[PDB]
Amino acid sequence: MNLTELKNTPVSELITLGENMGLENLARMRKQDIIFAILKQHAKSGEDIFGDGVLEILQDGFGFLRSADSSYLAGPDDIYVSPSQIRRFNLRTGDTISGKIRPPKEGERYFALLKVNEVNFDKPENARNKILFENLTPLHANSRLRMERGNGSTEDLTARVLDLASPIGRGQRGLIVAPPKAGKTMLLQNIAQSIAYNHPDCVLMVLLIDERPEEVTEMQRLVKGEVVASTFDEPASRHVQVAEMVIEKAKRLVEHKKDVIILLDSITRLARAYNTVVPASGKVLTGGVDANALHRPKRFFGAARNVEEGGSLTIIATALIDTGSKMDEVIYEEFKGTGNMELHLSRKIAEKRVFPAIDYNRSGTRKEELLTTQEELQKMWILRKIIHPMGEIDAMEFLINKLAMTKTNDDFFEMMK
Amino acid sequence: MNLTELKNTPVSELITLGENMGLENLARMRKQDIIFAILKQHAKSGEDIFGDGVLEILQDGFGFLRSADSSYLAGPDDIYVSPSQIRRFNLRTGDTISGKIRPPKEGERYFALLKVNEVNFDKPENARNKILFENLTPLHANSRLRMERGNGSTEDLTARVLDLASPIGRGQRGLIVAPPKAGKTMLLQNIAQSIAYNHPDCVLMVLLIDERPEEVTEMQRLVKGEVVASTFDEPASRHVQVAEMVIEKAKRLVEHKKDVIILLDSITRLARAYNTVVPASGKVLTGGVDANALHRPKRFFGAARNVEEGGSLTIIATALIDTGSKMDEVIYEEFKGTGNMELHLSRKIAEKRVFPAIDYNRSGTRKEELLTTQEELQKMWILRKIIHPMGEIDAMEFLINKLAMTKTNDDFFEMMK
RNA sequence: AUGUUUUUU
Ligand SMILES: Nc1ncnc2c1ncn2[C@@H]1O[C@H](COP(=O)(O)OP(=O)(O)O)[C@@H](O)[C@H]1O
Ligand SMILES: Nc1ncnc2c1ncn2[C@@H]1O[C@H](COP(=O)(O)OP(=O)(O)O)[C@@H](O)[C@H]1O
Ligand code: BEF
Ligand code: BEF
Ligand SMILES: [Mg+2]
Ligand SMILES: [Mg+2]
Repeated sequence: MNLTELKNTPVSELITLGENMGLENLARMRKQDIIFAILKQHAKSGEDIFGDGVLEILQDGFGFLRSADSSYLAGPDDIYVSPSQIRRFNLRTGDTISGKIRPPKEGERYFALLKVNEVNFDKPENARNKILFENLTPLHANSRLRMERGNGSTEDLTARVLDLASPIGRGQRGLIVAPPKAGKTMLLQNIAQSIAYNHPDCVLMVLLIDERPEEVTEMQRLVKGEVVASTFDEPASRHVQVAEMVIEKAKRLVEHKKDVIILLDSITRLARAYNTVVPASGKVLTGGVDANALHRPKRFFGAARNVEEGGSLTIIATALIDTGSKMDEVIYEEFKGTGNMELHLSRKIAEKRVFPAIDYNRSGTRKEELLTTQEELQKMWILRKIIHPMGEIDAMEFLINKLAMTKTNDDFFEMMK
Repeated sequence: MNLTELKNTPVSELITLGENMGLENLARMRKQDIIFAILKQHAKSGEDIFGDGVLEILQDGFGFLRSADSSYLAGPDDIYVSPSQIRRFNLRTGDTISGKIRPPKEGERYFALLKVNEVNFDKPENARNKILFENLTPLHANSRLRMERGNGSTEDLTARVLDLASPIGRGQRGLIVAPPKAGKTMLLQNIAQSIAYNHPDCVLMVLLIDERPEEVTEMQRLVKGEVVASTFDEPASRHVQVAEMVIEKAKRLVEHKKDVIILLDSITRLARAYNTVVPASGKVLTGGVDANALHRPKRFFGAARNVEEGGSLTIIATALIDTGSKMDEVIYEEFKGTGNMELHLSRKIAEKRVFPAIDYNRSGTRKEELLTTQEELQKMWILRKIIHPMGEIDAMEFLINKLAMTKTNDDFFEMMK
């Protein structure tokens, strides 16, 4: 008796099971209400019920166990967590809790937690003694997260160009700067697919705030990982809540020496949401940005770091420029002094239908010698010195024509000499 | 005895009928008052009266049935809908209701609804069980909505250029960016005529907010569809109300697997209206735009989506640029990074009296391979690569001179090779 | 109202 197991079951089988259990007509009923009635009827027989979810401690002291399939939205099937157990096990926002639950009695509206069985997918004896995320020693990117497929596919050209322009390692904090209508969607899809193919052990999390739902359901059915999104039909409060829950879960996972990867596509939208939810202080800067509005996105971005004791946190955010709004322009570069990695995309190259439209000149990675060998770094330096004199479109055409001849970049580097 | 039937009748016949029924002199009376008196006299004999309209639920709990011929304006002949029936049939704003009505008794001012016969042009048993619009899975444009006439007319050149620049499919969410005095009116007229000619099965709705009455009555007598407009003589409150009613009706139609097409021509004017009706919060951004003013137009724009279960919602809005106001430059923009189709028009080409004055270079459609075949996409790519080096005016002249030689674009593509 | 917008290189 698990909550996620009943959530994955279809509607027809749940209706059939409820009709066999002998309850009210479930055809004219919601799936969540059907599951609730089935759990009630199964607990009336004396059997136990189990559930799971991410903890969201409220300001009063209690909390609930949000579900991932609903993008951490307030649902009727949330498991109530008393503050006594929180104080007894030192629980915090983001801790994954899995234990026995019971249906609400007369006068209650949510399931109660009796005994916790597993904390953060581990024993509670290992979670009671742990080092906080704020005390971990940061470090630079040491492990190399190669994005090249290696299967010789035609779509691998984007990953090869990305590796030649800006290699990505564990704990990297980069930025994907690109004007609208440049190809950010396809680039993010390719990055997510390459991460899921090359490094399936890492925890991939794609955050899409204030996006077109069709794109949400497309990304959810395309990438092999977790997708937490919030369409534009929701207020900025839900955006802030989702961002906080995601970053808290990422911190709790990193605290257990896990490799978390966050592919953010709405850093600008997140900053707009934070500027909308912040109370007015009577002081407005140039472009309509509050003085204390960028602090929360600043911390959300800076949360990414590489841990020496174990694990890492990678955050790749895509910033929006040339959107016609001065607020986004002020945000983007305020954040430019940030992202230890900038991958610029050119609109002029995208208009020529030359995919990918990557600005190789302005791209780059700091401390790239820690992720590449000596000969590889020398070859990349020679390639950059050869590409720099040529124009952007000409350099992109040259790179595409030279990478189409071979499958691996090593052969291209060997033929360049 | 139908309301719309009496509304379509002329004034002279209604006056004659009222004089034959033996009532007060109807020559010095309004047509609506004449219809009201005729309905009263016909109901005094014991016969039944029927009406219809779009439901507009008020904040208190009751509602009225607005009429389409009055642009959903508050009229004396609105049918009152009690909240009891709303609670009994789960009615919402936008549901088309058609049932028996009765004249108001002593102390009443509006017609009452006794029994509902048809809901959303369908049986109530099919409307009681339905999936909300917020739960439908979005998708990209799959079905091709070809705009080419095919009759070899001289006006078909605009549709041919539009198809070669940006093909339109079901569920598309585009933008027509053009400075003033460019030819937006003729272009919108041609688009509406091509939609009514090629795809007469789709529900066409043209929304004109804050425009001149002459243009309104011109569009109403030119296109073959529904025209809901609101001239500048009305406050922004009526603009917001009309936009809400139109989008709610569109959502209710899409919920019944219908293909709705909305040709918006005032996205900038709608954003200005929303910025005017929003209460001041003491925080003004660059250009005079409120922080929470663009949220409602953002949702109105993002409502457009393609449904996998059935139906679609297409919204083609025309944004205004270079109007001398910085608010529109932020308002029209901020919207640039939202849609997935931009059809730019050049003022320099319009000054040369070269119609249509379309910027073929900056135009385009994302995921265009889902609406065109392989050979068609290759021919469009070759045409774009040939047109790109030439200047805007030169490319437009070349395209016009090459399309004037033949009737179909297939012959042009075959002759280009 | 100052900042924002005006405003840019
Ligand atoms: N690698 C690519 N190959 C082919 N087309 C692409 C590629 N990247 C982008 N595009 C085209 O650009 C359009 C928009 O790209 P997108 O990633 O949505 O840009 P952004 O996210 O910056 O708005 C897509 O619909 C696609 O047709
Ligand atoms: N396809 C066309 N053919 C001929 N003249 C046109 C065409 N499109 C626009 N025009 C001219 O431009 C004028 C204004 O066009 P309009 O569509 O009103 O531009 P906008 O809507 O951008 O203000 C029209 O009065 C018309 O004379
Ligand atoms: F319009 Be893109 F997604 F920035
Ligand atoms: F003056 Be146009 F209608 F934009
Ligand atoms: Mg995008
Ligand atoms: Mg116009």
